Amino acid sequence: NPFQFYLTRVSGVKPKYNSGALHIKDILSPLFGTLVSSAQFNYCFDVDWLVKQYPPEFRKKPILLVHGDKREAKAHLHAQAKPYENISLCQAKLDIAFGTHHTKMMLLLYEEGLRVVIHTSNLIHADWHQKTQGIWLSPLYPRIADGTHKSGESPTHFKADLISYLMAYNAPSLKEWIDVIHKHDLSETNVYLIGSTPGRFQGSQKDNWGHFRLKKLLKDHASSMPNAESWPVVGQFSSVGSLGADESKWLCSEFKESMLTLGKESSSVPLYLIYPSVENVRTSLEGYPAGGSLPYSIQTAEKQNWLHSYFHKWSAETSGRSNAMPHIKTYMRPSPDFSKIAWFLVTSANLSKAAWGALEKNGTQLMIRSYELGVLFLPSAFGLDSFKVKQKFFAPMATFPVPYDLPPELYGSKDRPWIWNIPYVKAPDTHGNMWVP
Ligand SMILES: O=C(O)c1ccc(C(=O)O)c(C(=O)O)c1
Repeated sequence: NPFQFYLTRVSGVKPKYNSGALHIKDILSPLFGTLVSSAQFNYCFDVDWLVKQYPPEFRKKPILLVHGDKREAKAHLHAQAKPYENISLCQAKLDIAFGTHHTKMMLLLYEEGLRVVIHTSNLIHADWHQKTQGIWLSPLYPRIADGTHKSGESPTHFKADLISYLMAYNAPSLKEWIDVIHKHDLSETNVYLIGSTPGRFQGSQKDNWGHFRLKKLLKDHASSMPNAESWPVVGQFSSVGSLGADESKWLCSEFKESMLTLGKESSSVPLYLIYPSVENVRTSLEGYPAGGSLPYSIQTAEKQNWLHSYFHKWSAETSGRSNAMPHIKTYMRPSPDFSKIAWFLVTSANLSKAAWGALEKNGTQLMIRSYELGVLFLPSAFGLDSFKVKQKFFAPMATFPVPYDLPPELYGSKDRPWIWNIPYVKAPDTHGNMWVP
């Protein structure tokens, strides 16, 4: 696994499909480092559960929970953490309406160094039980000797970019973690950071975040190939926001335009969107309750039925996870026969303007509502022109482990996208139940 891209363990699949997977207890194990302190960035927390995932000998080390909760939600989280004297909270500012703190990241400070984990799972039991989730594990970063002056920077600029992401919170508890990062050597990092932070960005700052950040990296660090117009774009997500009355409002005009960038010079590129059908959810390991974590509302969906003609079923025989509903989000650029990919992104970002940004003020300002974070795998960062797609996820080794099946399979005429707040009472799920919200 030279890309250090992992799936979470899934209860109920055969051992061959969990052999190279990671549970949260594995990540926090003493085998990964001797914990001194940690920060848990996330959206939803079960604090009693979370502390039990740390090894007993590490359960009293300081923990910082970075969240976006307000009002009664914030009070509930404080009450959850109150019994644990070692747990501090950091409330991420959300000064733009309808924004969220979605970023999922662990900062793990050890006696031996520092590790960064960027992943897709909430800190609750159900997100690690029977879902398809993604994890990127950084190398163990050694500390820079006191008195030594070196950058500790990687060719992908990951150290400066992670510090920049953290500086946008303007938070004292995160300045402490910025100072920790400054003291470590991150030069071995071979991924690019793609973050979103709330704000309105113009000028140079426009390229710092969201889909303009992706565009800039693809312009600077990928190459266009002949017949590039035939290389599809694939997006794969667990929720969809309001994208507008037709595809030209945002999806195909600025989102797809950023995703199809390759190289510096200057559309019929196919766009495949992967999102679970009702049948995918009904026959899943969890049954209909998996749809609680696929929060596409009827109010949103009924305004954009044009979108569903882009939708393809969830299928993941390659990793034994066709019945483990996706909470991972991924985006990638495969070749016309899906045998190679020009790049791969794993991220918290769903298919929404809130997460990726939407242009404002006559195309001069990028407005983002939410916090998001992911990592981009580019062939150039590995001395390659493209990645070969791995045929079996858990089976050279410059081959990238794409976790679901290619080519994606279009919905059938009877399929419908999972919509969480309407009832399904025609056919029961794998546990014998209907869905009545
Ligand atoms: O659309 C929503 O309301 C929503 C809220 C929270 C999350 C999350 O897990 O952090 C997600 C998701 O990632 O699917 C979606």
